Amino acid sequence: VVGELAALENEQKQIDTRAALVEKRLRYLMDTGRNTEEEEAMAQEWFMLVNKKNALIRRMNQLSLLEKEHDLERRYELLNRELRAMLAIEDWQKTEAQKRREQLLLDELVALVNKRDALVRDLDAQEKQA
Amino acid sequence: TYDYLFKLLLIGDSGVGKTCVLFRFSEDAFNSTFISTIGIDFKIRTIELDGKRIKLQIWDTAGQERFRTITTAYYRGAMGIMLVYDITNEKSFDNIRNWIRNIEEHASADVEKMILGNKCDVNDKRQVSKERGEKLALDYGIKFMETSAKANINVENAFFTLARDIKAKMD
Ligand SMILES: Nc1nc2c(ncn2[C@@H]2O[C@H](COP(=O)(O)OP(=O)(O)NP(=O)(O)O)[C@@H](O)[C@H]2O)c(=O)[nH]1
Ligand SMILES: [Mg+2]
Repeated sequence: VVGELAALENEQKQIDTRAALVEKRLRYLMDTGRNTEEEEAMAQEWFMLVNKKNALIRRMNQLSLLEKEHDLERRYELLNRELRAMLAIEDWQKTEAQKRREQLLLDELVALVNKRDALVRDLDAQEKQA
Repeated sequence: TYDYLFKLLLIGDSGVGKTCVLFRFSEDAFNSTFISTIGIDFKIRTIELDGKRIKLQIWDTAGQERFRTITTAYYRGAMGIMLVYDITNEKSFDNIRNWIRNIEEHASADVEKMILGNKCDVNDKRQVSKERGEKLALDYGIKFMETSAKANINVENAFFTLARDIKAKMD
């Protein structure tokens, strides 16, 4: 379902490519006074393109944040299951290289939870706005 | 769209049912298998409360002393903490005093606390009477609830309470 994200990023550049032209055409009038009718038409559409662009960036932002979360969750879930199997083995049985790598993995599991907690602070960031 | 963000914390001895309480409340699930928590984790459930939506971030801690240092690092962020014991395990109840120490030593002074006597479905093995639970919590000025994650007794109550209690400092 993440393909929608990529569909949106191509949409955005098309918006930005057309807004690019419109903005130069709208600023082309105005810096002259060449036409002020055609001009409001341009101003009408520029404004339309601007929060079409903004609506989309907001939807993209939430989609990306969702994707990173599902990613982190599944990485956490798999590393948790993994180290459950590892810690379940007695310590007198493993090389020390592996007791030390277990500690590294433990630290890794904690970093993942913190990365997840970062997205939470990130998500309520983007939601103070509307 | 959500309105609020409250960070909660579960602490207590290994085996008292912190994860099951959290899973009941978050996933409406219950595991009979004892799968010990490694270090620290959290879940989010956004609830509908008093005409108003609130997202709760609830941190679940490993009860084993092996992870004690890791877990204590997460205390200062909590807006509210559940101290959990097992009503079928006298020793876990005895340890509530120690866990009260770590809260007051490492959380915010205004952090809101709540003791849960979990596994209140298990009558034949009750080692801690509700009256001994209720009066300990009165003694600490702490709210008290007996819960069962298994029977889904007072879990929603427990968190919905702790959160209305948080909200109440607003308003
Ligand atoms: N009968 C009953 N058993 C419960 C209840 N809550 C948890 N248990 C059981 O008690 C065991 C431990 O629960 P768990 O939630 O993993 O405990 P924990 O406090 O998170 N342990 P840890 O700190 O090691 O991660 C499990 O076998 C679980 O099914 C309850 O309300 N009633
Ligand atoms: Mg647990």
